[PDB]
Amino acid sequence: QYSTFHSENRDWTFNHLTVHRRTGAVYVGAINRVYKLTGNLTIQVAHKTGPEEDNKACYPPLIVQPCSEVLTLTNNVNKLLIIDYSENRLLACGSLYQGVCKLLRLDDLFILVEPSHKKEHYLSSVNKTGTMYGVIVRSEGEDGKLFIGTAVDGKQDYFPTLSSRKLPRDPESSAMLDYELHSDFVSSLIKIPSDTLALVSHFDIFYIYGFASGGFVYFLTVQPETPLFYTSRIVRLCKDDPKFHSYVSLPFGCTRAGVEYRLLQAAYLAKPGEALAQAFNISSDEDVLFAIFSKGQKQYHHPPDDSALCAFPIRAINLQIKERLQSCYHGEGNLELNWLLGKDVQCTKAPVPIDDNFCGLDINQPLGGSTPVEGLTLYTTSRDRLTSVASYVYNGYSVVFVGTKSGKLKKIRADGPPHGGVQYEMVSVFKDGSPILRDMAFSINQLYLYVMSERQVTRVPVESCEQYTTCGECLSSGDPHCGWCALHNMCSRRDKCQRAWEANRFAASISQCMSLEVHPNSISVSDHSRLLSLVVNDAPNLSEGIACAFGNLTEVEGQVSGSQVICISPGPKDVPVIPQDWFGLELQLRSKETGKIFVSTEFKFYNCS
Ligand SMILES: *[C@@H]1O[C@H](CO)[C@@H](O)[C@H](O)[C@H]1NC(C)=O
Ligand SMILES: *[C@@H]1O[C@H](CO)[C@@H](O)[C@H](O)[C@H]1NC(C)=O
Ligand SMILES: *[C@@H]1O[C@H](CO)[C@@H](O)[C@H](O)[C@H]1NC(C)=O
Ligand SMILES: *[C@@H]1O[C@H](CO)[C@@H](O)[C@H](O)[C@H]1NC(C)=O
Repeated sequence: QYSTFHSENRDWTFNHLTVHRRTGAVYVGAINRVYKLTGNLTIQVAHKTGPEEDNKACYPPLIVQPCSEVLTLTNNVNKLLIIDYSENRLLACGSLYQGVCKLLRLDDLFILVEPSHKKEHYLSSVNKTGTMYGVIVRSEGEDGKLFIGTAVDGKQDYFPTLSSRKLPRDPESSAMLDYELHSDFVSSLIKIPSDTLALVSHFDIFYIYGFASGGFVYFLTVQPETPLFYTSRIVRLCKDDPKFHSYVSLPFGCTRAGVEYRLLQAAYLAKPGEALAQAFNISSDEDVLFAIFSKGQKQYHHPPDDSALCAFPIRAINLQIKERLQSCYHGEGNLELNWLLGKDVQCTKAPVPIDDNFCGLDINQPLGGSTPVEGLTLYTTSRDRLTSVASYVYNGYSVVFVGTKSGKLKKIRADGPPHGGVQYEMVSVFKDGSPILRDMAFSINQLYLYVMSERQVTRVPVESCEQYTTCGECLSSGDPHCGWCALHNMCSRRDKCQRAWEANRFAASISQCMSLEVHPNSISVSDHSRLLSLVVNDAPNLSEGIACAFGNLTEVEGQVSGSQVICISPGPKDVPVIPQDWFGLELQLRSKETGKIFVSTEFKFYNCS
């Protein structure tokens, strides 16, 4: 019974989702709509973005200059949704009018500005989802910039495939969304060459994901392989490089057991957790890129189910790039980036020191490479295709959530070789079997993960430990969230277990589970009302009081001293009725501190007659 929000319309489908880290406001980008919802997915405001009359042939767009073309009522696909944290704004870009963007207030989604007066304010007319990504970069003191990667719809001269645009703090800035750098010969953008479009029909580059880490930004792309096959790549730029000389692009993927997964589907940047940090030999607070790959390099449009979850430490990505740079600056081989260069170009040997933070020169760039960056494969399936990924760290454990094509959400505990991570739970989110989309986001305290299909957004609890009804089940579940709350007789998070910090109140390994011993273990029916001496192993304080329940029969107050409890057998009018020569029962202790029955052990009655 998860909180959920449905699309208002079978055709106004959901595209993107983001959650404000501080307010917990949920923003959903959808066709013709941007929604602001509460934590439990109740609408507080909905901004309408379409439909509107339009035509892709109107360039510049209708909103800028008159157009003679026949117009058609057109749906506005949300292509970009990013929170501009320092400025309390939401960036929302659609497919209408050659892809202008809006800046919206976070509180009421009211429009701040909609840049439309320059040609670079038109991001792209592509109206398919999952082909564009952006990353905002702004340090304290800096005005701000926005890196955008996008498919260009074969309009290579209208729209850069990747570029940097100004994103000033002042919404009214006369420079809003201009190119960071524009010169006759040098600008802060990459254009797809006509040559490449000529070589490959409907060639385009799809931007699956993007993130900032350290001094760089990273974009993850899929595109047709220039002489079908696709290549998934990591693209890196220095954060401060208006000339784009730092451009480096390397293929990536992963393998396991003769199977190659080289077709990128989804990705998410997070911390490693202790196991992965060890495996990668990095520090706990260093970044790791988690990714979903489909089998092979073919069939981009119709992937098989065979897919994998893979992890790439940012450190290894940077290292392999630095070494590529050093090899190239030593004069070895060529730049190897045919799609962008249009020919083989030799690496230039030059007396230039390359450090971790090398930001390029006008030689040896843009830089490519044929050797893939290999990730650590964590999990594979051949059954239900993996479609999404999010991850965080709980108590030093990496918990990776992976959505599927049939609306399942897998919960995977990560560790390195041998053969980790491990799926400890799978949950059905969408009963109609709809694919889970790429965008997932956590609530403010990582209590929930918000997950979306085309027609639904659902708030999914990160854990449901209480589904485990014994200490044994609880602590053998594999779920890093779950421990056994001793006195409340329940499986929960440490933080959900009152006085968990007190001795033996919270069990974190199957070993700490309480056991009960009775002395003696059995009595004769003719021996009613006898004093039994009980011992509770691994007990917390019981001095608050203990009652003794002999099954459904009686319940008496017990005598407490440390972890020992004295209780009196039931009287003659309560001694059970033997079938057999013996009648079994369950002697249970009740905590007066909590009111809950929390342990029991078998107790026997007999009749030697
Ligand atoms: C969700 O939040 C709203 C606040 O507007 C509240 O009225 C509603 O009861 C909540 N829904 C739940 C948790 O059932
Ligand atoms: C999206 O744009 C394409 C242009 O190639 C068009 O053919 C298609 O009908 C559009 N789909 C909509 C209206 O969402
Ligand atoms: C792991 O890192 C440490 C320093 O951080 C280094 O000494 C060691 O060589 C590395 N482990 C390997 C590669 O065996
Ligand atoms: C014991 O009592 C329980 C409910 O307290 C009842 O369901 C059960 O039938 C009883 N067992 C007997 C009478 O043996």
